[PDB]
Amino acid sequence: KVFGRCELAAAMKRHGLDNYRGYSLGNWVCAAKFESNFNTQATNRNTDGSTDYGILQINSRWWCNDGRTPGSRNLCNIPCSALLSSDITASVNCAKAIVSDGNGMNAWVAWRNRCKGTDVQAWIRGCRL
Amino acid sequence: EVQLQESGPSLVKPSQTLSLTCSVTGDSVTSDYWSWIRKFPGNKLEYMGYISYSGSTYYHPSLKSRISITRDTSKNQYYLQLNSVTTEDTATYYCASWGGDVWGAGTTVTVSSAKTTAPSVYPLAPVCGDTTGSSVTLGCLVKGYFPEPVTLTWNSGSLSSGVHTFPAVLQSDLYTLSSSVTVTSSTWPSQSITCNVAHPASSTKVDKKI
Amino acid sequence: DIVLTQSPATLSVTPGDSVSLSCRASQSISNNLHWYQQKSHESPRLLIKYASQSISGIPSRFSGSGSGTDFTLSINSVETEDFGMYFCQQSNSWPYTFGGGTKLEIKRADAAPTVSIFPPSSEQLTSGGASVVCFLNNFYPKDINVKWKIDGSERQNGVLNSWTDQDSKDSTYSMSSTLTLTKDEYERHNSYTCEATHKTSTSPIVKSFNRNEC
Repeated sequence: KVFGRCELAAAMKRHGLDNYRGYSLGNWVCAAKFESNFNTQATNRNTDGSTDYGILQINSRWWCNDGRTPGSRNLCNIPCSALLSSDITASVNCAKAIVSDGNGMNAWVAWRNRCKGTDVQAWIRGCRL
Repeated sequence: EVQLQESGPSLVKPSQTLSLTCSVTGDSVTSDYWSWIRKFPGNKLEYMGYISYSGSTYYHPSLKSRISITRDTSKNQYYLQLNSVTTEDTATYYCASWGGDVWGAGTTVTVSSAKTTAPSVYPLAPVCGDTTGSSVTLGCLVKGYFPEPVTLTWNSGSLSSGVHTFPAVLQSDLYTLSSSVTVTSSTWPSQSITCNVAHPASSTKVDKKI
Repeated sequence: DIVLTQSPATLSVTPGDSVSLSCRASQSISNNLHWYQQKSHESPRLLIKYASQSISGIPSRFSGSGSGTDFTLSINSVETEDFGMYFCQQSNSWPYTFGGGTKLEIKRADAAPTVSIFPPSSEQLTSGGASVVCFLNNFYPKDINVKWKIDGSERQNGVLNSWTDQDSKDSTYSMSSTLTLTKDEYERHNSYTCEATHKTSTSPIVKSFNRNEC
């Protein structure tokens, strides 16, 4: 599923990302845009045998288990397949665990490069929230 | 198959350091974030802090800085250190996964400067040997001991019904506990009733006939 | 920092009843509220995560709802194994914080306490101490007031109480109240009274004795 921008913002707000550990909703919508263009089914294969899954492109080496990635840690204790649903529940739960590390949202390279301290609010204003 | 278990000294003296170890089995100590939570005597819970994958730690502001959380990847354990403790740090300590899906059984850590002290055991009998009605309640007062626990029985266990043994409370650094036993007035004093109190820490066991 | 207020502090119900426990936050925490169960001091068990998310392996009778600052833990048809403590915890902001908890207890018919008072033993007196003990057993509900009186004056100093957990055998409660004095204080007075005020009667149950004697 490819979320509309505002549709995703409302969904992320419902899933409690707005102000989660000090991160306003704008940051998450922006991150999603640059990571997968709001596409829940996005997948990216890496050189180390790992794959990124979902709206927020979470790594299978560190965060989820896809049963075929060497050195898997599965920090989010979840099947990577769950990160490819039209239901963002799993992706949000895992994103929250990731952002709870000292690295914060710096975990997402695309976020640091195109979202990190900019007017991320620009991604949410205009919407019905 | 993840399981956690806390271990460490049960007694810490005021001003000294509290140290606990959490052994992780079933998975590595780097396959999740790890936390320490404590439950005070009043039942209130406090999230002390956690250590995440990057090694970064988050500590509760209330603990100032007295707290340190570390891990050992070779032994698959993580630890808790709490400096300059006071009586107020007495509580049940638990280690748990940041996900909250796995918790250790918890371990009590008492902060006190008290020395091991065997209890004084006193018989509790009705005023002037009285006896009103078909039933009589007798009791046993166990006072001034440290540390917990004590085991109390009546007639070496042969008198087990109608018994109420209460939780111990602190009285000037030492514990006090009482137990009551109720029997038919036709049972006592015709048959002897004795309070047996054992205090493992002091290698003592005393009997007190009522 | 974020304060979680739970209510009611205690709830007494009969197995089969359905209940709803409240947890309110001092600041909006969206859906970052979790619910825990704990039967004693025994390890807490995560029942619901992120306000309403089910956890595989947890009985279906448990469910959660709410968002922002108002949350509810619902148990439809409470089972005998469900009695104990319930706590909410927020993970929206550090430091993580827990609510004060709600105690789920078993409801049963009211029962007056059986009160007994005991004077200091000759052994304790020989050692220079003097504890006066009062047992209040098998009563329900748990709320009760104990008042000590020496020579007609209410006494609070030196009184220590202890309450047992709800009785596994009959669901009643029991309590011990102990007044500790020095031998010299004890022998300076005559009448010692343990007064218990309980829902079962408008008049307090009064037990007492006079030192010289009987």
